[PDB]
Amino acid sequence: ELTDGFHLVIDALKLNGIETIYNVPGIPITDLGRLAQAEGLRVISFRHEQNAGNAAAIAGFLTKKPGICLTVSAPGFLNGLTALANATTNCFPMILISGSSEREIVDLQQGDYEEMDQLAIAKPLCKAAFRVLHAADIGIGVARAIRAAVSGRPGGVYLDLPAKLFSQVIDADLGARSLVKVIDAAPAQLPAPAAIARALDVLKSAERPLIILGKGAAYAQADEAVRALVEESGIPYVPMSMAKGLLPDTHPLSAGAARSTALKDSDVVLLVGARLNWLLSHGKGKTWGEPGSKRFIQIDIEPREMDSNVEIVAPVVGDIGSCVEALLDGIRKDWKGAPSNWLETLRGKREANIAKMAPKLMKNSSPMCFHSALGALRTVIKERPDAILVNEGANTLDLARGIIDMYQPRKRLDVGTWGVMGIGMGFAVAAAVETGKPVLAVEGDSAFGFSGMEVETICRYELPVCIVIFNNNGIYRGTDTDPTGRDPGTTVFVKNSRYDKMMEAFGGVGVNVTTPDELKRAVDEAMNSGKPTLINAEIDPAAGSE
Amino acid sequence: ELTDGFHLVIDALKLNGIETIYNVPGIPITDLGRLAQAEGLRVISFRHEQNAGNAAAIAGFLTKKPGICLTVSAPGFLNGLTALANATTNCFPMILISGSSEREIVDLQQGDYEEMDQLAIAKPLCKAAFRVLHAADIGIGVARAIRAAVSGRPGGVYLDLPAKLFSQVIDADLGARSLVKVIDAAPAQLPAPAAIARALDVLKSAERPLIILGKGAAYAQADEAVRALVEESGIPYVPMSMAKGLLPDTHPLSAGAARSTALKDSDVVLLVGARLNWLLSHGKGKTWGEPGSKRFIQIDIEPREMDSNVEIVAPVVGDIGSCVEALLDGIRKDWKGAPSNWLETLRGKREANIAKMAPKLMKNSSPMCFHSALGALRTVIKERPDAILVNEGANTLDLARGIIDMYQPRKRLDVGTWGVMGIGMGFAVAAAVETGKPVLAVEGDSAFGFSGMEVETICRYELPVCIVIFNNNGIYRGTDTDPTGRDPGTTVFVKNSRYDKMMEAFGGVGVNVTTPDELKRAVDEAMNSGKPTLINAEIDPAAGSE
Amino acid sequence: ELTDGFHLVIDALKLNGIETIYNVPGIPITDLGRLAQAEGLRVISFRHEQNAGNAAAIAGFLTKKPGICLTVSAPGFLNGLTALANATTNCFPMILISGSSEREIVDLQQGDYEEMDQLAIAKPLCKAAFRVLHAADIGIGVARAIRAAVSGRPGGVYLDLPAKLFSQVIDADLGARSLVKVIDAAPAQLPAPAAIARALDVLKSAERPLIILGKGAAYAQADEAVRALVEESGIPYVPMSMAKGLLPDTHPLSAGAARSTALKDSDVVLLVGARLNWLLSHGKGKTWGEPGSKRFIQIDIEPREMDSNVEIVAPVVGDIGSCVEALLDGIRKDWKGAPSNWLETLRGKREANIAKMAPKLMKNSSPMCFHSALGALRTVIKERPDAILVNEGANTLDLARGIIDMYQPRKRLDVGTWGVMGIGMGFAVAAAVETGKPVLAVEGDSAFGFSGMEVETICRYELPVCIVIFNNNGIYRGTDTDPTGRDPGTTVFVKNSRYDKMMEAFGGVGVNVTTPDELKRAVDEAMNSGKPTLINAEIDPAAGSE
Ligand SMILES: Nc1ncnc2c1ncn2[C@@H]1O[C@H](COP(=O)(O)OP(=O)(O)O)[C@@H](O)[C@H]1O
Ligand SMILES: Nc1ncnc2c1ncn2[C@@H]1O[C@H](COP(=O)(O)OP(=O)(O)O)[C@@H](O)[C@H]1O
Ligand SMILES: Nc1ncnc2c1ncn2[C@@H]1O[C@H](COP(=O)(O)OP(=O)(O)O)[C@@H](O)[C@H]1O
Ligand SMILES: Cc1ncc(C[n+]2csc(CCOP(=O)(O)OP(=O)(O)O)c2C)c(N)n1
Ligand SMILES: Cc1ncc(C[n+]2csc(CCOP(=O)(O)OP(=O)(O)O)c2C)c(N)n1
Ligand SMILES: Cc1ncc(C[n+]2csc(CCOP(=O)(O)OP(=O)(O)O)c2C)c(N)n1
Ligand SMILES: [Mg+2]
Ligand SMILES: [Mg+2]
Ligand SMILES: [Mg+2]
Repeated sequence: ELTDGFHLVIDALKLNGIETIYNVPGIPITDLGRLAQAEGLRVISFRHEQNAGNAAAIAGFLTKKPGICLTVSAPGFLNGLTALANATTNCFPMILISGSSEREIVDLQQGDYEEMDQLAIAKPLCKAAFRVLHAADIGIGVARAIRAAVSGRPGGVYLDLPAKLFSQVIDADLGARSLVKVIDAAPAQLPAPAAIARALDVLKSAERPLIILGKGAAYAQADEAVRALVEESGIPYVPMSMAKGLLPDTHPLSAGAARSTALKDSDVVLLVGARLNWLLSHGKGKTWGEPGSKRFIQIDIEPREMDSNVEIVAPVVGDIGSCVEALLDGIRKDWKGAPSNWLETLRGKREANIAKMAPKLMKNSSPMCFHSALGALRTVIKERPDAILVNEGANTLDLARGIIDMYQPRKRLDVGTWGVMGIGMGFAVAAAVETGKPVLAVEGDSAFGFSGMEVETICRYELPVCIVIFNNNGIYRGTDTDPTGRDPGTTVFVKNSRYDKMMEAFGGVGVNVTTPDELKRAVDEAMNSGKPTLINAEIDPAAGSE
Repeated sequence: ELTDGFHLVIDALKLNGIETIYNVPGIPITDLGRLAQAEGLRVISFRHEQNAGNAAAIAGFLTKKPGICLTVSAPGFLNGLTALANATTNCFPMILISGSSEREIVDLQQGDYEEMDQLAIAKPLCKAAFRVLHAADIGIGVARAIRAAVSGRPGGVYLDLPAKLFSQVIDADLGARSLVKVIDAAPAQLPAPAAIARALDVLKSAERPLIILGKGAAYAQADEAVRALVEESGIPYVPMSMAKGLLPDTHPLSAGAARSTALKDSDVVLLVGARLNWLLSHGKGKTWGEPGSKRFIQIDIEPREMDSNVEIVAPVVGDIGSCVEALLDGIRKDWKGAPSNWLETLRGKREANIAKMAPKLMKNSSPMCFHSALGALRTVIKERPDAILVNEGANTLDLARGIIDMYQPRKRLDVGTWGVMGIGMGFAVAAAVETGKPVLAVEGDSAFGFSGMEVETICRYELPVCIVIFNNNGIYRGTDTDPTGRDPGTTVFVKNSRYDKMMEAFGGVGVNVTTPDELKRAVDEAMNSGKPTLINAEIDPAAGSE
Repeated sequence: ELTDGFHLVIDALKLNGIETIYNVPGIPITDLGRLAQAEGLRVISFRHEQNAGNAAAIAGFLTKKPGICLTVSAPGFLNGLTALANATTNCFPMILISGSSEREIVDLQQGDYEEMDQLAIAKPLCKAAFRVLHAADIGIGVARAIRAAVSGRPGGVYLDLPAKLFSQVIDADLGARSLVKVIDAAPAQLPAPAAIARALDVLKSAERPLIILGKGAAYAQADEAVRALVEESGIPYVPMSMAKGLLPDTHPLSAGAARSTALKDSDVVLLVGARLNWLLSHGKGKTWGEPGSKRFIQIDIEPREMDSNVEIVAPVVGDIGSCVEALLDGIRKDWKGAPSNWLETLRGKREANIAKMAPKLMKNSSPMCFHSALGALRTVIKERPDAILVNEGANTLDLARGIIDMYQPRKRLDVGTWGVMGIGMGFAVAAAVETGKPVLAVEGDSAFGFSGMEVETICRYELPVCIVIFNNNGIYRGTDTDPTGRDPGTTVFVKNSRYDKMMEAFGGVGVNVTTPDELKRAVDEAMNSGKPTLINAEIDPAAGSE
């Protein structure tokens, strides 16, 4: 009996638990995707590889298994590579699998069809990259790519399959023996007791301790241990954007609504899978109070992240589950409690800030402003705490992050570390496919334009996605003009563009709403029915910042 | 009070325990090296940066602290980068620090003095690379370089210091607060009990178990735990080249002299800091018996090393110290012992091969052969078990590895994973500088030519190095000729070259020997006196392999 | 009849005029070098690939045909790559040919012998790179490499030959038809008449015109046209270092001895194969007088060199031969003459500077200084105007460049654009091999250490090289000390090292000299006899600058 490279690739993926392939067909991988579908894998075909890649990336975040993006050679590979780079930047496990052309023609730069040394091009832009020349090495190649994607700091891996590989024929028994079911692809890594003891001694010296939960903490799926660490220590916490919901955002220990005071006045800060990068002002400047006022404890699987920005006095290296559980054990044995004055200081700021926002969510101005629209969507998420929220834009992003409380972990998927516009539709597809939950995508109209053709994809697979476009006719605002009076302003779109009518062009439901009540009712009907829906919400073009 | 970039660099290195800088002076780092020496660091200046880089590399292997190599820009940086890449390949911790030119001129490719984007050029060839533009970030830049060099799988890191950096002046108190004394640069990483349990179950099922000790196990400096694992399990072991001496090479559990049988007939193999790369035939082929006859347990800090070549049924990820002690604990609690007939099989094969070799060591040919010369040096090392052996060549390498038993760990420094000719004199310098031990460098005459100029360096610092050149007039052999009769053959050197005269050029002792007894007496005199010595040993040009 | 990869490689090289291979043997190219020698090519084997690479680089400068450097994989390839990058920086045609390992193992990063994707690693560091997978494409691969090396701006090209290539067998007639004898490898490129007209108009407007001859003009081998352009226009000229001797350095139109005045006070400058890089202060600052005082005409084959640093009002793009001849034809038809007052100004400045230098050449100090030693060697070169001068160091370089007049083109080979220490012995080998001329290598003692082992290569091939080491015991000077009193100073060597004894080690002539008369006598004897000779010249350790 004989097998070929086509079947070995699919067999290796199936053996290792891959159930979905995100892709765009074409030479030389169309028949690979057809075979994947015939062998029971779900194959999702997109309108652009970048969106297939974004889907695979967030599938990795949601599941701790590498999402698979399959593309053609050079131009399609480059489209996927952009998403793979973003996956690496965000620590999402993902494998970009791409066909490539004739090795000897490419090696001589003779102008092959879609010629590119895709292995060499990918390496500066992703965590690891491999190329498989022989059918008998497909099993090990897939194993190397899975291990690179999910171990250590997870990230994007490139796997290059030359067209010639797929049609190679080898003995079927030799083939099956060549496959590898990876054992312990993402091993636990436990910290040394001395590192835990040092972290505990710093934490116990704190007068104003603070926990910061990053999306690495959400990714780790150690929800019970993270919640117990916060609740049994009594230490207030601030969630980063995609750690919202790991503990309910309304939790009594959250200082999220008092973030400025917590960051400025704390003295010991425990970072749980959160980098001191631009989102935390690099641990420097007035955001963190006076220089010398902060000691940092940091839990991270990547030892090289310690001392990346400022001195880390108590580095704790290992997987978050192991590290949090070791810390929690120590707190259970010896911990005085968190200082009461500090908690009361933060509770007062939290209540004052919430009270200041509260009237803004109720103001019923016409045109609808960002606050009143998002006040309605806040209620949707409270009523549907298992729904997934996709969110991108500028005002649409920053205001939604502050106003919409999340209640369950890994339900908020947004622009991430690189602040990428364009993840929305790819993320919505993967969220619906991987979780089976309803998806609410809250999109700026500029952000939506980077991936908006994928609404046809959403319709084609009848995915339960409700898209809300905050249509303010522009980037940030819709009011800029050309001072020469000849063209539109550089930051505007066609006024009152009807994105809902675009959705209807592919058979989805389109709604045009102009009030918070209309928005609420339309979202409710979409999420109750599961029908692909796009709601075009008129937002005041002068509202928001900038 | 004010400080400057010059002083901040030296302060940051001193703060983190750097005591030695290997370098070659020149613009823009001559004054940096002078200040290091003025501030009490030992500064070793070489004749070529590649040798200064090799010294730093093996200094990292010997100490588990990054060896520091300091170079000028573009051409000197490239010389050091070749050694940094070799350090990375061998998992040796090392920091290449280079000056670079004017950022704005290099960025526009205008033809600066020694113009090169050294940061961009280094990244494909080493583990990590950083460039420091502002004096206040020197402390963090040094901290990042240190952590990347020694954590995880150790390797070579590039630290780029533009010439303008050194002259920047900042407040001395701000300068001091910006320095970082790295906490736990190389953290312990402990494996999960489930992974150890899996490995123990495989090991207990073995009828013919084998331990392979790689140079990762030697580097880890967990000597007592590694020896206890071998001795208390009773499992025979094979040491890779630079793991020789971790346990005495004459240890009764060593199957090193029955290596071929041990690899072929074992059923369970425990790899301890050793890769299934070309040195172990990729775990494939006749070296390892019949396909499917082997189950591998592998201990390694790098999770991505698992399944690199063949399926690893029991991966154990962590630092070697933590993992071998966890295994040892499990063996102590439940171990039936290694099967006796397996040890008997290997012991018989070991004694038979040692006997086959014994007559070759005493046969006193004329001219001297490799075996009889190396028989004298075997005795030297047996009599001086704390001396360091540097070794490179072809016959001179492979025959010395088999004939010269090592008795203490980390005393054998050789060509390593890339089989590099050229590490000899650099390794000898760092060995002598770092340890204070006598050094015996056993060098092929071709191998020696790659770094031979550094005998002046050895003389200049009065280092206790005894160099033995196995002078067979060529690469592998001295007999090849030009079939056209016009030139020397491509693989020979000047016949009867007297490298001892080259040593005397720099005030060292130079000796010419023709017999094993003359060799033994000359080596004894050199190593007793500690004077820099080069012994030119006349070896039969027709002796050896090839 | 059948042929193989080994033979096709040698056949392709022979077909295109390759007569010499510089190399270091080893797997997988030892048998390739043997076959080359058996088929009549001269094969020069070095002690380190970087020196073989330097030889190939200057062979390209000397001959306008790519020098061939042949190396093993990863570590030897990296050594050669450093010289290939330097060739690219200096615009020297060169091909680095390296063996590489098993493509499928390297592509999976499984740890092949000397594993490296050398194609991908080479590309950021040279002009072009190709890899040849199939024997039938060897002919085209060699054609591609030759064309890339010598066309456009010449430079270094990497040609990768996997080990499996050499033993492929194909039909001998197919093999013969697959070979390519390159037609017009370095085509002439003629400038548009309108660019020449523009340049002539600027030149005719000049009150103080100046020609600058760079080593591109020397490389071009348009000697008669360049000399005619200078002599028939009557415009004074300044030669860059390796354009010295294109016209005799004593030529009445040379302003080389009045360089500062020529650059500062000229108004129109004609660059002929010379970049406004660091060697010409980027066309900025006080070197060039007041801002706005200069108009540049530039002749270069590389259109992208125009406006690299400052605005070029008359760019002329093409090969120097064609462009100089087109300028010359314009001058012959209509030219008023260079203003004779400007020539008078430069003549007076030249005569004053030479008179200020004359006493220092005759000052018979003890110990010998740089000036009195170089005064002797100035006379040597005057008496031997066909000899080749290799020169490197700091004081030994800068003072020799000023003091030693060259009389014939392409006789001065030095550190070049990157200021590399280490080109000396490789350049000397290639000069002697390619030209058959006597070679005088004037070497700093620090500079010599970077390639000094190759004196054995010089002896092995009995090359007419006379090496003079300016032994001042250190870098720039020999007087620096360790302020802690523990070690030698960072910039010194063993005091009164006898490098001449190192030459005796390999059967060459060693001489120690202390006065200019002893030096002159020793050089005369060495260059008269053609015997490989190294003269150790004692230089005052406090003389010179820096
Ligand atoms: N399973 C894990 N265990 C430990 N650390 C992890 C794990 N997964 C990701 N990380 C770390 O979590 C961090 C996430 O940082 P960031 O992406 O900056 O989160 P946010 O943007 O929420 O701050 C990264 O440093 C990554 O190494
Ligand atoms: N402290 C350590 N703990 C665990 N593994 C280590 C440690 N230091 C190095 N290693 C691993 O040891 C291995 C060395 O393998 P190799 O260099 O191939 O040794 P040899 O050449 O002797 O087989 C590498 O896989 C490296 O990741
Ligand atoms: N045959 C040629 N015809 C025209 N320009 C050439 C030719 N060969 C080299 N060049 C140019 O000559 C210049 C040499 O510049 P440089 O190397 O800076 O010379 P120097 O260092 O003497 O100034 C380069 O710009 C290169 O493109
Ligand atoms: C790929 C990419 N391109 C451009 C940007 C810059 N950018 C930041 S926010 C934004 C759009 C903001 O407008 P919108 O989504 O309509 O949100 P609004 O503020 O109007 O609610 C853009 C284009 C980006 N982050 N990513
Ligand atoms: C940098 C580098 N260049 C070339 C080689 C190829 N090579 C392998 S062994 C060797 C020298 C073997 O000759 P020698 O050192 O004299 O040992 P012998 O067998 O003669 O005792 C060389 C050049 C290499 N491994 N590394
Ligand atoms: C590869 C490389 N490394 C380092 C340097 C820095 N450098 C510039 S000149 C010089 C040596 C100067 O000393 P020497 O050759 O003895 O000449 P001297 O002034 O003493 O005559 C060095 C090492 C360089 N140019 N290239
Ligand atoms: Mg908008
Ligand atoms: Mg030899
Ligand atoms: Mg000197």
